[PDB]
Amino acid sequence: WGYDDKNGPEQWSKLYPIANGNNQSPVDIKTSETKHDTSLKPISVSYNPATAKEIINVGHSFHVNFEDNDNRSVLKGGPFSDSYRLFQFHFHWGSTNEHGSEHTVDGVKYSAELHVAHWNSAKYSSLAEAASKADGLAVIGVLMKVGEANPKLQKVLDALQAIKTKGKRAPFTNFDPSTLLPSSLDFWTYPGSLTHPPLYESVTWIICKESISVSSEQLAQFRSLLSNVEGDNAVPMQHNNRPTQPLKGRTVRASF
Amino acid sequence: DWGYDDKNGPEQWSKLYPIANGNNQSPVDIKTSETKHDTSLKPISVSYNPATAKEIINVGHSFHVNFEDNDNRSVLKGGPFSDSYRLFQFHFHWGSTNEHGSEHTVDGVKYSAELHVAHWNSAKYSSLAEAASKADGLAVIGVLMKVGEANPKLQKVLDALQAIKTKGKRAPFTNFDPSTLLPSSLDFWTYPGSLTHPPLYESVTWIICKESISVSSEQLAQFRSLLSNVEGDNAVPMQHNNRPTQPLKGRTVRASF
Ligand SMILES: [O][B]1([O])O[C][C]C2=[C][C]=[C][C]=C21
Ligand SMILES: [O][B]1([O])O[C][C]C2=[C][C]=[C][C]=C21
Ligand code: NA
Ligand SMILES: [Zn+2]
Ligand SMILES: [Zn+2]
Repeated sequence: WGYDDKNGPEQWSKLYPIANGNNQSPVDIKTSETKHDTSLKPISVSYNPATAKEIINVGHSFHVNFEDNDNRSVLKGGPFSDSYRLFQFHFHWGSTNEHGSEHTVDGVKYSAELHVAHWNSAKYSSLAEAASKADGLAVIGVLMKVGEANPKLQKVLDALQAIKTKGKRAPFTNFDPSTLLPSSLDFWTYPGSLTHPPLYESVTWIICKESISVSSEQLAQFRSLLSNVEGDNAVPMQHNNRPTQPLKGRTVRASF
Repeated sequence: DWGYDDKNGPEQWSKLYPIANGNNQSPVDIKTSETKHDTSLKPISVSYNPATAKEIINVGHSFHVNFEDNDNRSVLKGGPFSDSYRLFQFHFHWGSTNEHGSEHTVDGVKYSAELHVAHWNSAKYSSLAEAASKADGLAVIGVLMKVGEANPKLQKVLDALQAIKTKGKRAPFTNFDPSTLLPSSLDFWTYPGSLTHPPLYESVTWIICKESISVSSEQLAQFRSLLSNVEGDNAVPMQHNNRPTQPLKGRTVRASF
């Protein structure tokens, strides 16, 4: 699977029939159809920068992984009773500034999207166990709007020259990704899925109402990553965003 | 104005620069069966002062490394020249794939990239501006670059590119001797030709090295990740900047070897 014409989102259903499921992500958030929910607590993130481990080129994207052996780095509050343990963050982007986000708001496409992903360590003992469970994953999505350079992205962008080609990985330490989140954590939540294979319907989404910035040139740094292995013909990672999927009667709730 | 796109690319240059259809246009294919050995060709000697290195700049279609050219600290002599020529710049050309990015070809074989090391005649002229339109004004060493092992001599140049990502950005670039980029052997071909992009002046004595240098697939990708756009506009990678070979129109390619 990938994002090419032949292996791309429109074709994922042949290998992963859940792609046509009732809880697929991302979605278009229509603000006229959201339900304000008075029981939603504020989101609480508490991340320890010592849990930052490694950055990896996974061919379609890059991942920044965290040590997830204990509760040093946790998400709480919002719609959750359980504590969720941070394991990774990554981005999605598009071939031009016009699109690149996965979630849209009232049909508006942003230039990129940050996913901060967590697993339910109250109910499950590993990511592997949690990743297929309806209540297994909690993911913060942050819409990235093209504009001013975002200096919080700096350590991340500076690391990419060490993982230019598929499979390269390097230590990535002493970093607290709550520094990438917007000032307001007002949010939408809905029950959904991973946005690429295996597309498990295991994600409670937390979509920030406030965007964060990214420059045209910062997005070019993402797009200059290579999907090919070292020594092969360079194939830039031009995009990795999935189109929005049908709500199929799910309700998007607002904290605000 | 002019570029390497279908709209404004080399096949369209003759509209704005009629000399593009001239008798001394570059690059050319070197057919080794038709080269003539000329006993009058001395060895090339380059003596470059690494304190003449000045600035690296994104020029929209390419990037240039510029040298102070106020005196003759950094000079090319020998080969077909009586005069010393003063170093002013080096730059590269590359292609959209590893299969064809050089400008000059040898027996029809296209290399992955090409280095140009450019010099102006400071014996006869007082400035680059004066020298540039003159038949005897410029001397340019071309080196063919063959995709394979990473070339560590390219390191300081490729490390500098993050400071000049968009059109018009520039940064200091100091203490560099570009003779470190040349092959070990300086056996060469020479022919009278032109600048390979506008304004296409027929002012260049070409020195094409017989020996190639290395470059990796990832090093070429670093060139292609430079942006042709100005800061703040949608990123447009510099995918290629190599002109096709032009007719010899009776010129002779002479061999030093
Ligand atoms: O974009 B993704 O497929 O859905 C969001 C959650 C997640 C977590 C880790 C890797 C990938 C994904
Ligand atoms: O590729 B070019 O147009 O012909 C080579 C010589 C030269 C020198 C400086 C800038 C450009 C060029
Ligand atoms: Na000789
Ligand atoms: Zn994601
Ligand atoms: Zn050139």
